[PDB]
Formats: sequence, structure tokens, C-alpha cells
Amino acid sequence: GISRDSRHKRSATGAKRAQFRKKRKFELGRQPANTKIGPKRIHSVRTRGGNQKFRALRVETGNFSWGSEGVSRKTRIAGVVYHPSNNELVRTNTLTKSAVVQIDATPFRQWYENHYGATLGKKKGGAHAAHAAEVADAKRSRKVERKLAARSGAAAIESAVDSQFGSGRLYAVISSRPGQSGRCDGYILEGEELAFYLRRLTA
Amino acid sequence: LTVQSERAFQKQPHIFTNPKAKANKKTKRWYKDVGLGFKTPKAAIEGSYIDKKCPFAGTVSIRGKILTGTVVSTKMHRTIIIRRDYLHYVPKYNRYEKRHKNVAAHVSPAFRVEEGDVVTVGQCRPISKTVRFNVLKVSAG
Amino acid sequence: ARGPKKHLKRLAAPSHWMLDKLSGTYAPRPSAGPHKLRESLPLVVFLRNRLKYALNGREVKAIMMQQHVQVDGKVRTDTTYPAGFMDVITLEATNEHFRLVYDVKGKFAVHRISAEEAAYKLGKVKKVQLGKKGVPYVVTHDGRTIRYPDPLIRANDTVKIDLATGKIDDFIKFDTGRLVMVTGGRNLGRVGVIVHREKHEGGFDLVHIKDALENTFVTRLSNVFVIGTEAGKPWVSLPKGKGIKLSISEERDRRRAQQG
RNA sequence: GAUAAGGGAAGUCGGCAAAAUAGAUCCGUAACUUCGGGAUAAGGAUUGGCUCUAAGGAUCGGUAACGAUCAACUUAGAACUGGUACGGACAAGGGGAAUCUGACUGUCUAAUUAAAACAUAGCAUUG
RNA sequence: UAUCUGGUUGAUCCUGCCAGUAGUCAUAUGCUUGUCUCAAAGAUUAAGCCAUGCAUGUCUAAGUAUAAGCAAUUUAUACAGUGAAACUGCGAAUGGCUCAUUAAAUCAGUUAUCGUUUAUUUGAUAGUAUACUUGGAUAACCGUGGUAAUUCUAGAGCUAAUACAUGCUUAAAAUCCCGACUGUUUGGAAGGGAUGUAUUUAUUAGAUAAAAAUUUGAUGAUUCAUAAUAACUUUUCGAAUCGCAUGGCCUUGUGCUGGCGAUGGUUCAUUCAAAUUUCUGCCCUAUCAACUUUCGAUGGUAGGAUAGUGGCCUACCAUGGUUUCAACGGGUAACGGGGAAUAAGGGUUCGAUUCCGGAGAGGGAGCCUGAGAAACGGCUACC
RNA sequence: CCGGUCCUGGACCCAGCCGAGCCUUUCCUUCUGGCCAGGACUUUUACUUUGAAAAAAUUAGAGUGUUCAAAGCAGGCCUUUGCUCGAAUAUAUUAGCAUGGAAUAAUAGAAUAGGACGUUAUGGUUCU
RNA sequence: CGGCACCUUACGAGAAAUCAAAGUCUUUGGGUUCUGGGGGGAGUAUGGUCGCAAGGCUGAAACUUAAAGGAAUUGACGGAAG
RNA sequence: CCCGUCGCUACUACCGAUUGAAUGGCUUAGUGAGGCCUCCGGAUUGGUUUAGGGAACCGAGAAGCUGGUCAAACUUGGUCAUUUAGAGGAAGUAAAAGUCGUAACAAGGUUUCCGUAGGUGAACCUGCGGAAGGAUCAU
RNA sequence: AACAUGUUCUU
Ligand SMILES: CN[C@@H]1[C@@H](O)[C@@H](O[C@@H]2[C@@H](O)[C@H](O[C@H]3O[C@H]([C@@H](C)O)[C@@H](O)[C@H](O)[C@H]3N)[C@@H](N)C[C@H]2N)OC[C@]1(C)O
Ligand SMILES: CN[C@@H]1[C@@H](O)[C@@H](O[C@@H]2[C@@H](O)[C@H](O[C@H]3O[C@H]([C@@H](C)O)[C@@H](O)[C@H](O)[C@H]3N)[C@@H](N)C[C@H]2N)OC[C@]1(C)O
Repeated sequence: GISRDSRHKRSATGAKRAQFRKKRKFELGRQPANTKIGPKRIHSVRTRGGNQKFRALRVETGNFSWGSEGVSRKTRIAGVVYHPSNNELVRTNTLTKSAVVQIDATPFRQWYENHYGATLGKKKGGAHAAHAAEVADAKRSRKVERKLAARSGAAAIESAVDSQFGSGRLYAVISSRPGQSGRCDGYILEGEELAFYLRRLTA
Repeated sequence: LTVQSERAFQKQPHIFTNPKAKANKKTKRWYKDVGLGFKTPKAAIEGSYIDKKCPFAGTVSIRGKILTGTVVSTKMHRTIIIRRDYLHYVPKYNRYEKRHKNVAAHVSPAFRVEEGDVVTVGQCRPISKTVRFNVLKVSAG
Repeated sequence: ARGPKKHLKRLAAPSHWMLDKLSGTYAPRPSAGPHKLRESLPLVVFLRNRLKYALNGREVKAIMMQQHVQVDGKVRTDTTYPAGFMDVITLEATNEHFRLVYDVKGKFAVHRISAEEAAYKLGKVKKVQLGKKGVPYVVTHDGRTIRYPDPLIRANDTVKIDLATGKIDDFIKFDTGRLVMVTGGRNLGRVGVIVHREKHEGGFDLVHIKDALENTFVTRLSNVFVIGTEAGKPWVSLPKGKGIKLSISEERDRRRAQQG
């Protein structure tokens, strides 16, 4: 089938090599998963040594990390907005490693509000102001108020990340390999990398 | 020479710059010592280039054989071919003939190499179709 | 070649087994076990070609099927068990004990030992590192693993192990002045004492040694088996010769002298 | 002026007449040769519609490698889609191997002969 | 034994070859052939084609026994002995044959894996926050059969497990997050969760240049080992198995208990392997001088795939890589090597073939199973 | 030569060979602990020495009345309820590794000085 | 000092003729290029290449054959000389 | 002593119309078996398990279908190599005593030979330049 | 001035 041998290629001098042996099973390849966004379907692959791989054919949700805050939650993936290696993966929403994706920003919002007491979005419309007034006037016992005070000072976050919380979708980078592990995991874009990808996107 | 000159973001793996940690609000930079007595260059440590195949600022280890040779091409992006001259002994005639081999090796942007210079290259994992060596030291041509 | 070889040709068997050429096509193939294939002596060779306790391999099978034969005290029935360096072979039915030790000529001599002696052995430290749950262990040259060793032990050190509980009795630090015994090379079977060690980073370390008679001989570090703490005191019994090489004319002189 | 099962020049002095080929892009192209050619040799593939992607500019304003405004139709690629259609009408070479003959382009028997005939450059002779 | 002799001339000295001479573990052939020890043997042409038979099977006391199989009545009305069949497990990837392909390929010595997989062996190694022990299938078997025919099998009725799927039996204190009340300059507290080990991602330990105004492993070298935090998973496994002896304790209940073992199991180590891999080294040929790069050639970034590195493959980008120190192309009556024959020395010639490495099973390709095969005494397809 | 003779034995003289160490303007790295063991630096090569290691079989070669021998790796002993020497050694090395030497043959250096030393020279700027 | 040569010798070289190099070469090594390997077939055939052509350069094999050849000696012969 | 043409015979090789023939390798294009992956499908089957008659909705799932991927093989064309038929043509070699002349060896009766160019049954002759390996080391 | 030729094979 698909093969990874180096014998079928030309030498560095440019000579066309002669056939040495028939194809060997220890040098096979297989078909790309071409993971998509949809209801979960994961197929096992029996590999060498009796080990197992997982071809994520379709995935709904991934475990994403807010690196600075030291917390990660099992959000859900909206779409693919940028791929460094091929615009055909973004145009068809194909999930591989290093794909720039938008995830649901909601669970990180809940964690922010529960572990701090402040809110994000910062937009001053009707629903945004209503939710802000609700959050600022929540019911907090004195010990939880003091532990949140011990969590104060560093409450504010970088202006680029929280600005996007108006839309309920953040920007992330896939760090797992869905075709190899069956997981579609990543981390929130932050700082210099975030500015780079925003520059690439808005353009 | 722009560091982020690709379609992807260039960074070292798992070196995180927490943008609000305490006081070191700088892009943290990792390196190693390649061992065997070889000196880590200063342009590698206080530098900004990103090279997954750098012996110092990358994830490749040096091990195996150490070779030296003369640089005959720098016409490739971040790799070189060196020329090793040697004499082959022919016992029937009790004499020698001049023989040579060409070796391709990775050259980190920490170095400034040009045709005519003598390099030392250490063996690394196969990082290309032809490359199994990596510049460690540069001398005058 | 599609998978692991299960036969060993007679001419490909290690020479230190002294296997005669014309017996037959094949040789015992030592099973996977504690020692390397080449640097071990399978039990069928030990119990047939050395002691002549059996006329052939079928009788070797019969002998070991009756719980007679033991390695390191434990009972073994694998006819091709890779018995190797420092292994202790117990034969209670005959009331006899042995220890595989390199005679100076380069082989495994038939070294008889006592029952009190046949209850311990020695082990070189391959490496020291932390396992799961941070528990430290050291790996020995016989595939034995021991947890919670002395926090000072490092590689190239010899440890004493009791053959019953698998516990470590006492050990040796590797430094100049130690009685040793070469494990490979041309200097096989000979007993020396450490003189100096030369450290080549990335290469193979070199060690300088001296026999009781003044002879300086160098050897790869990986072939050095510490056997004592000082000169003249091994931690096991030594064969007829005490591991000193004698030239061919010397041995011829001694043979004539002994025989009259 | 059209079409025709199966065959495919067996018809005929003779493939006469008809058919077949045909635009464009990409690939590939022999003998022979006066080295210029032969050559569109031969022989293959592609071509619609729709939705996109990329490239190629002008004028102003002081690492301007930038912004602002304007602007023409060419080129290349991808997804989707249909009774596999698509140079959809129109327009538009059949090809190869050789022999005789005149070098070639050119010219003549208006009204039965366009040719191998005439001319021609080149060559020679004569006054 | 470091050796020569005959042949051009009427005669001579030379060049020069032809001839003679001796070996060959070098093959054929002729003639002849009493004894013993040892011994190669369809390689060379045809990796041409093959009738027939055999070459791979496998049970211990310790997986599963209502043979309607055999023996006798026995510490055994659940069986217990011997032993077909069948299920399960393991092996069949070893061996043996051959030399067709193959010219930096194979191979040899020498390296590397800080670049990976590994049944087995041997060491270790998991108390993790209905349980006097859960279900339902099928074979074996009796029974109706169908086809000309094959190691073809269909309907129907039972019935098992170390087969298949499920599922509890449980310590001890301790840490952390959430936290209704509450003390009141910042305490306590009810009540909820996570505790192992696997999986994936992210972030922190993983330190050790010498004096003023605390614990920490290895390496030449690491993002190593190991550890922590937050989360993740079509939830990996932390034993519903088996044989012989049957002991000890009484608070005498078919009570609490406990001896050698079989088998199995996660991770690490080891061992047997494997897959890549560094450096140097191949015969003839220029009537082969340029080759490679469309459709990967040389390199960079990102991914996909792999057990894993790597143009191994894809996307974008750069224009590189080899060569008279012989590239590339062509020939080989070319598998490589250890070796063999002859041998003053230096050499010449041979090596299909007792060992090692590779490759193949008519030619090609593609796969299943399995730790391991691109297997052919396995399958699938074409010729 | 003492001669000291049981082939061989000691201080002294003689010479010969293979070596070391100091001194001669003096090469021969350099600090720390304080003749080893952890740091800071090293112009590159060829050549030659020595060594580590390098499958058996084959080769050369030591032991053995296979009755001889080719071979094989055995066998021999007062005759046992046992005892016994063995299964040598060199050859391998083009390439790689480690190592002594500095002849021979190369390579580098200070010339628009951008040169060398200042140990505990002096001042200034940075880091840890 | 450089050059074109010559005469004698023969230590030396050589099969000899002869040679001041054709010496310093079995007492065999200063550096380096080219060419030959018995006689023919044959500088032929074929492929390539240069040339307007004539040709030049490169350049085989099948097959055939016991000599061909060099230098000198004695004779014989000469439409050679004395 | 000896040269070439010519005559008889035998053997080897070469050129040659036949867009000759055959065999083996590589390859564009066209078609394309089969497996693997993927995609739906849903004969059949047990119930995430629950319904007065059973109506939901769980699980397992064969054939087949979509799109890929590896790609045997066939046709066509191309190219490379190796054998090989062929009218006729032109050589070479061998083979006691065939024909024609006599080119060379002596000043070989025109000294011989080299290169080149013409001519001629054949050896060969002639022109131009060269050599002595000359028949002159010399006036 | 002219002057061409000499079957084969040896002892
Ligand atoms: C018409 N010219 C011719 C020329 O063709 C050639 O002639 C050859 C001639 O040499 C050949 O002759 C060949 O073969 C013959 C045969 C008897 O063996 C012998 O004379 C000899 O071996 C050999 N020369 C002959 N067989 C053909 C002619 N055309 O040479 C001579 C010539 C007169 O010039
Ligand atoms: C010396 N030149 C000669 C020329 O003279 C000629 O010679 C023939 C020769 O060939 C004849 O001889 C030939 O023919 C005869 C027979 C077949 O006739 C054969 O037996 C003989 O072996 C063969 N050589 C011979 N008999 C007469 C000479 N003149 O042959 C041609 C030639 C070679 O050019």
C-alpha cells in the first residue's frame, strides 16, 4: 500500500535506483483522517506491536487551556479560521495540529466569574450591562469575599483576549493530533502569537 | 531577516512567556549545552532566531561522530555542504590517491559561515533526506 | 528475516563452550533470560559437557524435570537456561555446588563450592534512576532489579545479593585499588587489581589494571567486574589458578615438572 | 441537399465523389538536411456552468518595506455541479512510407492543355 | 627449489611469440579398477515444467468432558480414572532450499537510537476512595439434507470455559477545590466533590562560581527520568480461573481462617529481536560528459502518515543537489563476506555451495492474522 | 675483569646498547584544592609507535601411538566407585577508536599592526 | 659564459650496428607526459566527430597463422667498382 | 627470391530495397481486477429496557452504495537492447605443381621509400615536396 | 641500344 521507504526515491547524486525488495509491512503508511467538525465518530487502528491509535473522523468538543490562568475546560469547537500549511483545510474546516480555531468562550467565562467575581466582555450594551450589574451584585459570603480579595490585584487580563469575549468565541490553536490520538485539544491564543494571527486574519 | 517570516508562528516548544507573571516580561529563551566540550555561542543565547534543528536553541542532540571539513556551498537556506578530503591507500602500488566526499550539514543562524571556511560538524538524528550533521564550530578560511 | 531465530548452528555457538565440531549440525540455543546469549552458559552445556552427569540431552531433560537442578537457589527446568557470570548452581541430590567463574584460559571452569558459599553472589550496577512513585532502583548485570538501594551507590559498583530473599547484603564503591576480574576482551578470565581509569567523554572509558605478578594491562571499562575491596581478598572462591596467565612455555615446563 | 445495420475500396482506369481531421492550452515529435529547415511531423491530454483563490498596476502624501484614492482585462489554480456535456451554432489541417520530375517564389495557350512547358538566380561562351 | 627446455638461420647473437613442464576443494570425458578410513554430489544450460507420497503440529495432576467411548466399584448422586471429538491457548514469521534480481545496492569492519516497536525469558511491580461468585451464545453431539465433485456446508434440538460481555468484595490517617453559617484584621466550621494507574493537552520542580551590609537522581549533552497543577477520554486494568494436600483456632457455625503451586495482569527493567543509521571500502566500460529538477530533484516552514526520524507524502516557498578525485549511463557468462587455488617477495585468479548477512518462492501486485510476515507447504486479483 | 662455576649468583672498574632528570637565554598548557582530580583555555594535517576490540570454521602452530596418517579435540592414571592436565598461541587491521614521537612533507601566525603581555596596571560600560 | 657541430677513447652501455649518451640501469627509485606487448585481418568495419570535398581524428571483432622481424658472419650472385 | 590482377573451391565477416522479422527491458496515454480506508445502507439480531394492546428508542449488524488509495493486468504508441531472413554488392583468409606480365631484393637493369594528386588489365606509372633506411660520411 | 622467364617436394 502506501509506503514510507526511501528506496523509491532518487539518490542525492540524482541516480534512479533499482528495485531491491518487495514492499515491507514495517514501512507502511495509511490514509489521513481529515478530521471534520461534527458528531463524534472515532475509529480505532491496530498498529505495530499490538498498539492502538484513534482516527478522529469527526469531533465536537476539545479540551482547551488558558495558559496564563492555569486552567483548562472542555469547551466546543466552532470552526477553523486559519491553517499555516493549506487554506484548503480552513475552507473546509479540517482539524489538524496548529489549526487556528474558534472555541466556545462560555466555560472560561464561568470560571473567570466564579474564581474571581469580575466579568469579561466589557461591552456596554443592554444585555452586557444587565449581566455586569447582575454579576457585580451577586450574593457572596464573607469568607468567599475575602478569598476573592486574596485573588484580587491580578484580576484584569490582556486587552486582546477579553475583547473577544464579547462574541463568546475565542481564538485557539490545536495542539493535539486528532488523526493519531482521537483528541482535538489546544490552548487559547495569547500575546505575540495572538497579534500575529490577528494580523494574518484581518489583514 | 524577520523572525516570523512564515505562514505559521515560530516559537520554541513549551517555552511559555506568561504575559503577567511577575517581572520578566520578556520572550523567554531556552538553550542547552551540546556537550563534548563545545562552546554554546553567545548569538544563540541572547538571540531571537527560531530553529528546531539548532544544536543549541533546538531539540536535536549531538552524538556519534565529529567531522571537520571545508565549506563549498552556502547556497541553501540554513544548511551547507562541506568537502572532506582524504587519501586512499592502494596496497599494490604502495601509494595513495586523492579522494573526497561531500557532506550536507545544518548550520544554525547563530553562525556566520561562508564558502572557504573550516567547520566542525557533529552527528545528529536524520533531519533531512541528506543531512545527518550539524555545524558546531566555525574557523577562518 | 520475518522473525526471531530459534536455532543456533554449532559453528555459530560461542567458542567458550568447547563444543566439538562433528557431533551434529546444531548447538543449544540459550533461552532469553538474565544474561546475554553470547556471554552466558546454558545449563545443558554445564550439566552435560562439563560434569558428564548426563550422556545426552534427553537425560538432561530427565534430570531437570525432577527438581534436581537449581540456579541461584531457585529451581529451573529450562534446559537452555542462560546461566552467566556469578550464577550459583546448586545440586542437592548430588550434594554439590558450583559457581560460574571465568578461568584464566578464558572459559567457565568447573568450580566446586560449598553449601554455605552457594548462597550469595555479586552484581555490577548498570545504572541508577527513579522509577514510578519516585522509588530508586539499581539494575545489575544479571537483570535483577533491587528497589531502595544505598543512596550512595552508582554505576560500575558490585553488590552482594542473597540467593534466597533477593536482598542486598553489602557492596563496593568503584575507585582505584579494587580487586577486579575482566568480563570480556582478550584479558578474559584473568584476575587483576585496579591501577588507574582514564575518562573519555562520548567514547569508551579505559581502565589500567595489574595482576599479582607485575603486569599492567588495559581493558574496556565495560569489561571490569569488581570482585573485592583490596588485593588478595575476593568475595567468592577462585578456581585452580587464581586467575594469573601463564605462557605456553611456562605451562609446558610445569607439565613436565609435575609429571616427573 | 441529407441519413443509413454489418462490412470497409471488394467499386473504379484511378478513392472520382463523399467522409474523416480541424480553434485554443499543455505534452510529445523521426529519417533526412544546403543546419535555415523538415514541424501543426507523427502522436496524446484538456475545454461547459457556477462559487472562490492568487498574480501582474496608476496618482498623491516625509524601514514610504507605508497609507489614501482610483483603475484595465489577462493569466494560473481549487471546490461544487450535469443524461461524460462543453472550439456544443458558427468557424475550422487528414496523416505516413516511397518513385519519376522541375531547385525554389514567379509565368502562358481570354473560350477544351497550368505542365515536367516558359522565366529565374547561378554557370559558360561570343562581339 | 627465487630453475627453465624445443622451434625462424648454411652458421650466429637477439626480439618475440608458439610449444613443452607442474598445480587446481576444477569440471567433463576415455580406459582401467582388489582392500580400508574419510567424503563432494541437477550450481553452471532452463528462478524451466512437474505424476505420486511425505516435509507442522501440539495435554499437563493444575483451561473447557453425559463420547448414548473404555475399566472397576470407589476417601466421590455434581464430576473425579483412562481416553476420541471439539472449544480455547500456543506454534506454524523457525527451519530447509535457491542465487533470479541486485554495483554505494547488498555486504565487511566500525558507529548511532538524547529517533523507535518488541510475544517470550528473567527481575520487579497495583488496598484508590449477586460477591457463598452475573449474564447469554456456539462448537463438539443426536437428528433431516443438498451438490458429479473439494479439508463445501445448510436448516433443527441441546450444552461448557482461562472463549464473549459484564460487574462488587477495602484498609489507615492526609492533601486539595467549592463552600450555606460564623469568628471578626482575617479563624473555625456543616455539606459536596478528586485521590490509583492508563489517555491527550497546557502550565510549573527538575537548582549547586567561591564572603557583606533548606531537601533534590542520571548523562558529554536534553524539553531526561521522576514529580505537581488544571482539565480530557465512545475508560485501559487494580484476578467472577485451575490442581493436589487438607492444617490451625474455637465465640462449634457445611464457621474464622491458611500450604505448595497452575494460569493470568499494568508499568518499568532485562533478554531474545527488529527497524532505521555514521565513517571508509566494490569488477569492465568515454563507440557513456554532463546528470537531477514536469509528476520531489536539493533545502526551509507547517501539517499528514509511521512504531518512530526523514520529501516518507501534502501545501506554500527558495533554486538548489552530483560530476574528469569519472557523476550519470551501459555490461556483468555479479548475491556480498568468512574464505579457495597458485604462491621467493610483490602479485594473479576463483568464491552458486557446510558459517554469517541479503533476497525469492511461476510472474506482478494487494492484504488478513498475529509481538513479529507484505508469509506463499496463508488469503485475494490479474497474467 | 673481579669470578664468587654450578647453566648460575653480589658491591667496584671498564666499556656497549635502551632509557630518565636537572643546568646551560630554554621549550615541555594552566588554576584550584594542598604527586591526583575537578575547572579555563588549545592552528590544523599526513606519517610512524603502542593498545582496546575485533564469531566460529579455514590458515600457520604447542599437547594426542585416531595401531600409522589424513584427522579429532581428545585422553591418561594399581585399576579404583575415584583422581586427573586440557580444549594452547599468533596471524586480523584498509577504515574507525585510544595513545607515545615531533625527523620527513604540508598548514596558521605581527606589515595600512585591527599584534603580544600587564599577574594583585588604571579608568569606564554591561551581565551574572 | 651560451650555441651548431666534430675527433679520439671506451671507464660504462648495448643483440650488434654503434652510443658523451643510447653512460651514472638485477649494486634495479631525481620529476613528469606519451606510446608498444608474435605475424596478419586492419588503421579495415561500425558508431561518433571535424571538413565544401579530398579526407582528418577516434576505432573494433570474427577469422587466420609458426613465425614475421633486428643486427651481424661466411659464401654465392650483381645489366656495381678496382 | 619474389609482386598484383585473373581462373577453381572452402570458410569468416561487412554493406543491402524489404517504413524486413523475432525476442527481452523501460515508458507516455487509454482502460482497469482486487484489497485497504471512507461513506451511506440496513437482510438479520439482542433489548439502552418500557410500554395494555405492546408504542417509543438503545445496541450488534451481512449484502450492497459514494469517494479515495495502492495498483496487478490489457491495448495503443514510443524508445532501448539482443538475435536473425535477404536479391545483389564489396572485402579478407586458406587451399603441391592453372593464366598474364615482372613491381621489389644487385645501380634489380628508370635507386628505393613517405605524403598528396591524377592515370592505368595487373603488379604499377607520372607530377610536386620530403627521407636515406643510398649507389656519395670526401675535392 | 635491347636482355622476360625457370612445376612440387626432400634426402
Ligand atoms: C576492379 N578493381 C579491382 C579491385 O576491385 C580489387 O580487386 C579485387 C581483388 O583484390 C580480389 O582479390 C582477392 O581475392 C582473390 C581470390 C583469388 O582469392 C585473390 O587475388 C586475393 O585473395 C585477394 N586480392 C577479388 N576477389 C575481387 C576484386 N574486385 O583490386 C584490384 C583491382 C583491379 O583494382
Ligand atoms: C604472388 N601474387 C599472387 C598471384 O601470383 C597469384 O598466384 C597464383 C596462386 O594463387 C595459385 O595458387 C593458389 O591456387 C591453387 C589452385 C587452386 O590453383 C592452390 O592449390 C594454392 O594453394 C593457391 N595458393 C598458383 N597455382 C598460381 C599462382 N600464380 O595469386 C594471387 C596473388 C596472391 O596476387
